[PDB]
Order: sequence, then C-alpha cells, then structure tokens
Amino acid sequence: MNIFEMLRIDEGLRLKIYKDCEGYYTIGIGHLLTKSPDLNAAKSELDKAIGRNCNGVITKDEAEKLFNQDVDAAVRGILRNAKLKPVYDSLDAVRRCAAINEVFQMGVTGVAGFTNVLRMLQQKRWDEAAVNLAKSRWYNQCPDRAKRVITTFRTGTWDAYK
Ligand SMILES: Cc1ccc(C)cc1
Ligand SMILES: [Cl-]
Repeated sequence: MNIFEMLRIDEGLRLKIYKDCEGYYTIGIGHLLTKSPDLNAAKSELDKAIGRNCNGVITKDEAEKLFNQDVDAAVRGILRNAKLKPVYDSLDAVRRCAAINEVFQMGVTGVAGFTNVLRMLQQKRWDEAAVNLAKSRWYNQCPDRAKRVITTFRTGTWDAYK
C-alpha cells in the first residue's frame, strides 16, 4: 500500500468528463479540469492537458500520466505552502499519505485554511483532528472519497484500505 494505490481506491477511474461531489468537472483518477460551470472550458483544459483532441475521453496510460503529475503537484503544493510544510514534516509516514491524499482531493488552498486541524495534527492530537476534519464541507459532500482518509489521520495505519 502506497499513495498511488490509496488514491486509485479513493478516486477510482473515469475515462470521460464527470462532475465530482463538489460539483466540478473531472476525469481520470480525480483529475480536476476546471471549477468553471462551462463544460467547453473544461474541454479546452483537457486537450490542453493531453496534447490532443480527446474530445472528452482519455486512455488508461494517459490517465496514469495525469495521475502521476497530480500526485507530484500535490506533494509540491504541500512543500511550498508555509502553513502545510511544517505540519507535513512532523507527521509519520502513513499520515503523510493521508495528507497528500487530502491536498490531491481538496487542493492546497482549502486545506491550508483548517488552522484548527493543522495545530491539532502538529501537536499529534489525532482524535480531535479526525473529529474536526469530519466537519468540513469536503467530508459532508464527499463522504466516500473522504472517510478512509480521516480514519487514516486518526489511526496512522493502512487498515481503512485493507
Ligand atoms: C499537509 C496536510 C494535509 C491535510 C491536512 C488536513 C493537514 C495537513
Ligand atoms: Cl463521495
């Protein structure tokens, strides 16, 4: 078990644009195209991402390419954020996976605004962080995509993905 397998389980796989649980246009393994309400703007972004006219459908290999780029951008987003980095660095290996996963789903901005949970995590207060994450708009809207990640922040084991 590792971040990629953890993410494939949580994001599954679509090979054509859909609306995710927050209502935004997505494809592959949780790849957000745009927050625009315009499907055609989400289409330009996709072609722009692949390097061809798709027009809204991709292959598996191309999905894994996007996936690999997006994991990388999530990690880089954490390391570049002054609020996220010190918290990230104090976490153990498995909770670091739960942190990459959350940034991958929610994006850095939303995550960095959980000042509450951020302090709790750094002080290693797992139960309270867990409780406070299960309160966000992210959890209430995306409970299947989110549940295993909260449980993982709580336990620091992979048991939720087993
Ligand atoms: C790096 C990080 C990711 C997610 C949370 C909720 C906190 C820190
Ligand atoms: Cl969901």
